[PDB]
Amino acid sequence: KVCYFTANGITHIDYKDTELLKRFISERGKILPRRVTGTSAKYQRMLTTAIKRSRHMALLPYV
Amino acid sequence: TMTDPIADMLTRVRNANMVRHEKLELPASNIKKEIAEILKSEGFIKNVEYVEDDKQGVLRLFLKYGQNDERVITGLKRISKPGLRVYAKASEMPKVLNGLGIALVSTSEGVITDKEARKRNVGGEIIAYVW
Amino acid sequence: KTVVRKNESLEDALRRFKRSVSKSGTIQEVRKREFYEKPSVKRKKKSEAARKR
RNA sequence: AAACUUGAGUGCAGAAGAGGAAAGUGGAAUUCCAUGUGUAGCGGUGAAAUGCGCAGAGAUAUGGAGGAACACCAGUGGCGAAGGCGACUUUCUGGUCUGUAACUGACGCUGAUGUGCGAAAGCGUGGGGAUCAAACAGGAUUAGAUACCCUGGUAGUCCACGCCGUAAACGAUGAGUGCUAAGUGUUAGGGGGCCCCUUAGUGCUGCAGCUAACGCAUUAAGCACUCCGCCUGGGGAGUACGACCGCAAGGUUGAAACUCAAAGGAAUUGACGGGGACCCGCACAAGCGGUGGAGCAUGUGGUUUAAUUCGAAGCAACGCGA
RNA sequence: GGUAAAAAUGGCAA
Ligand SMILES: [Mg+2]
Ligand SMILES: [Mg+2]
Ligand SMILES: [Mg+2]
Ligand SMILES: [Mg+2]
Ligand SMILES: [Mg+2]
Ligand SMILES: [Mg+2]
Repeated sequence: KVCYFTANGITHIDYKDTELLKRFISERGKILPRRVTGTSAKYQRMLTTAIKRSRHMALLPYV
Repeated sequence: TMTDPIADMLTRVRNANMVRHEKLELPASNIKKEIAEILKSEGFIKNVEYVEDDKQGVLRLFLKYGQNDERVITGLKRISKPGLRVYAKASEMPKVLNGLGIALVSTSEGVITDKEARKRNVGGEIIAYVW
Repeated sequence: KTVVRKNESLEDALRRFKRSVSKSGTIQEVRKREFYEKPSVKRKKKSEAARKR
């Protein structure tokens, strides 16, 4: 697949940007693997810290 | 780090010769140029070119391969080493492959072959054997 | 949560339920943590299973 | 003695990271405790039982307490000298890579003795204790079962500060440097037109060369030079003694008498397996009729005898030579 | 996911 962040020229992921993050999480709230999404290695790391930060602030669910 | 530039030169020649490369390039030094000149003079190598580089210079050696791709240089060996220096007297000068090969000797009369050393009756450090 | 659709069989709903459970992978997780596997063993299983994948 | 910039550093501009230390903040789950609903089991195994429950268990709902570990992400992915390091946040702090070419100008490499770090178990002092779990106790299995399996369960597992100093601490591969076909994936960059080139890692495949063979192969076990550590048949023995270190456990160093002609590595052909695949055969299954029990015939063993002639001995001797 | 449980021993030569 294609990396969204590379394609759309997004270099920073905000944990506060819930709408973006919801696309990269499953229906159970599980973080999606980068194979399925097509996210790059560098951005899988960025996104994932953001999801964990968002879950801390109850913007996104743990489950 | 690099400890024996001469030994490196001979290994580069050995490695390129094994794979039958036409030419090889190495960092230059006065001793390495002299060794190269003897090899051309003795017919082991075709040609030696020197290129100024603003560092230490570059030597380009062209290797000789006989008909049927037979290699003119069969082997090279470093004799005197940084770990153990080897010297010989003119009387004791070694013959390599019973005169079929050569020994490169550093003498007060310059870097020369074993034959010249016996002729001039001057001994010195045995740099390498080439056969 | 699978919810039975209007004019849909409970058995048909059961098919949907089974598939959702499979995607969740809750069954997969349960089996892994039945017995303790030493740290080195866990790492090996992760690698070779990925090698299969 | 005087130069030089290629090695090695420094500056400058970028890059990624579970590198380390200390605070703080989460969510899932386990255990326990408290109540509500509710009922005759639950739990466990090959099968059981011990156990738990009927003094209301288990289950279900809600609340509280506490400890430990951080699903997904997650990848021959990343980082670190090694041991190791995986929730998130902040503070302090180490290293590495790319580009550039300001600067310094061989300032380097290795490294005995030293000196530090060093999984796990263990030890000391204090704290903590959810889970798991040596010892230990039941239950079971068994010829026995000081085990495997089951129900429990203490140290320990956790934290702090000291000690210990060892692991198949492994890539069973010391460090440095250069050189030697390719193909393909991936991590962090750089450059030029998705493609090409390039730097440093990390995998797979594969020449030359190497190797006893297996294999290794620019991440060499190839070709070379420097320095260090280490080996010289097996056992006795990593034992004894001495020394040093340790609270202890032990660690480090480390023989000999005596004894043997072998120990070993790799590969090959077989055989075998409570290994696998695929196939058969009255092998089993599905059936029918028997033998083993009775009387008798006959062979054999044994015993007996003057002699009980000799031969056959699991299947493949025993109504067999006859 | 499984899994049936138990399942000991056998002189050195040639
Ligand atoms: Mg410990
Ligand atoms: Mg137990
Ligand atoms: Mg050791
Ligand atoms: Mg590479
Ligand atoms: Mg009868
Ligand atoms: Mg036997």
